[PDB]
Amino acid sequence: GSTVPYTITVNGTSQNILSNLTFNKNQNISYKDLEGKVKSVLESNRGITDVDLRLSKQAKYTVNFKNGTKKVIDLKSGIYTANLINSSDIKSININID
Repeated sequence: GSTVPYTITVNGTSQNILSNLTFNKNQNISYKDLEGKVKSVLESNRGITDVDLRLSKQAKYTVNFKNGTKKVIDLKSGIYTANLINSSDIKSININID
């Protein structure tokens, strides 16, 4: 549907990941949904597993919206905001591990 650019930065690596996540256009998704997509590329691109996220000092991602607002999420947390956000409002995502 739509392509959302993202980066993955890890304190244990000089070279950062720069790629695109695919979403269905104009679809409402939860932060739990977004977590699944973020965790998948973390494991595929950097070999960072759920175990590694738990063992990290800090694991988070920032969703930047087209209107200039943003939301920072702690990847270790199991508490999510009913947050239903629309896929088409996402501008970019920055993922950061320790």
